[PDB]
Amino acid sequence: LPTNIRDLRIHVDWKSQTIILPIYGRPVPFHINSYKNGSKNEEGEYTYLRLNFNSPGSSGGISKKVEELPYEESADNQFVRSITLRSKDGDRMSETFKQIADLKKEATKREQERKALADVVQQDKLIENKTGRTKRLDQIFVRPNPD
Amino acid sequence: PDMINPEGDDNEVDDV
Amino acid sequence: STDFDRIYLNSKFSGRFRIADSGLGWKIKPFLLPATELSTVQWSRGCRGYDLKINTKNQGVIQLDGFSQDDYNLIKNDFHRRFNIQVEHSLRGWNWGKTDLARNEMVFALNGKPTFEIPYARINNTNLTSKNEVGIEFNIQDEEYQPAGDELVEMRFYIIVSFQDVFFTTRGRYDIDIYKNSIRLRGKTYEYKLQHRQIQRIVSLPKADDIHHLLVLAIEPFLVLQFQKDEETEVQLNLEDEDYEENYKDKLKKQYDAKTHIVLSHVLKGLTDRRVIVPGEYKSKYDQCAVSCSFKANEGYLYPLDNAFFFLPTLYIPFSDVSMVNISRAGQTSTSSRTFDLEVVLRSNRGSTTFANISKEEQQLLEQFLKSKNLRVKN
Repeated sequence: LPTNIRDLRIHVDWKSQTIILPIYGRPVPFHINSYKNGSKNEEGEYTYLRLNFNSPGSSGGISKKVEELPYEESADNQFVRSITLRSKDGDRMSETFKQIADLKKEATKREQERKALADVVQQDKLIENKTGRTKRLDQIFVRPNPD
Repeated sequence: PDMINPEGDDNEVDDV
Repeated sequence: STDFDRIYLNSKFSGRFRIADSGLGWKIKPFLLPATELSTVQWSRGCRGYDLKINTKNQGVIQLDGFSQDDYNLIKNDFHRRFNIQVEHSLRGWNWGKTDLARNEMVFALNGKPTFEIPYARINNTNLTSKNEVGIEFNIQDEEYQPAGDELVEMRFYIIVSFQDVFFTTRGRYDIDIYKNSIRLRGKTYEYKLQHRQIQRIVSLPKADDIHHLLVLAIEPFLVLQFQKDEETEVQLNLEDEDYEENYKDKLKKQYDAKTHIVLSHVLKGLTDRRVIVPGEYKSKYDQCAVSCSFKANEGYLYPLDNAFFFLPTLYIPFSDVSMVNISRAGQTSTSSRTFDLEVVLRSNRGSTTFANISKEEQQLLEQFLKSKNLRVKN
């Protein structure tokens, strides 16, 4: 569950690397890697905060490109682009907006894990020599070891 | 630990 | 039945509910939900506001909130007698999804898991682009600072009197309209709502060359609007001939032809119902109305008035608020060309402001104005 049962104020979590947004009283979950960036604007007493998500045309400069999260999962799927809201009635939008920027480190970790999925072709299963003796040496050093 | 060369590696002395 | 005064419904405050055998009565304007109109129950603890989430066939979703965790054994106890319906969204949080246009909602189904269902009652405007980008702009009915809470403005997805061409500095070109008790600023940047009670003061000043006028509206910091001297066009109000006399307290007629900046200032004075501050009659060097000076590595115009000095960030130094003033000058051959400085210190906010680059004639005019105003000049 969330930090509180009521969600009048926007609360953001960092352990799960994800956020929950009430879309006019309806909560929906979003990922930090699914969100691109955010910005704020102030005009007089009005405050408008926009959060742009990661999608085709926003995460990538050229549309219909190759993206590991959006396009490699489904290259022809509907995606959300951005959302906008107003937090002018309360001086607590900065504390919630700091957690979205703190989630960018987890988004970069998710991107590093996605780039760690490359070179999928690996070694096959190895059967040990059970046919009697095995040939060995002593006093052997190995250079690319992590020792 | 790295062994860049078998013959010897850098002394790591500061540049005057 | 049960009665509770802490039931929250609809960007607003809480309301009241009444259970009955014939239906449900929700009072904020009483509303009746019949038992034959409910279709499904989506009450679950996976989302915030753990209460019943009922679906109705009357183009609305009963998203009632403000119920305890022990009410699920109680309210469903009222459901097994007649409805006999057991209450069982999306938790993946991935960007992948599918948009489906329902009869009155927009289903966001992320591989069989619906996430969003927005009714069309709260929708205000929709826009589309050539790249199949859909943007829905809404207007949440904010009533007070406490009861509004967080509110949404725009959602994007990928698949009386009004004015036009108005240049503002607090910077760009947009449009402004006057509502019955509010003002809406619309443009390519953003949409803003301004209250008449939030507006405090309105002033109009000229430039040094008298080619443009600056209208400063201080609302509690100050919005500055620059207008040309050739703006002489007539405006009209879309209102009744008898209702406008009561609305504006007969201050101005429905049709009037004058300067547009003067008409806007008169409309602001009529709406605010406060006295305006006219520019002073004091003349600077070469018949100027203001003095140019450097502050925060920016050139700005400082002009005195009857009770305050306005420097155009835009600052206002009151005569009563400023505790003391002082003048500093050095001895050199270049002392006659913008070398003297004037520093004013105020103990109300504990702040000192120093304006440098003042010539001999400008300092003499400032000293004459201070001697006329009998201000405390420290030496």
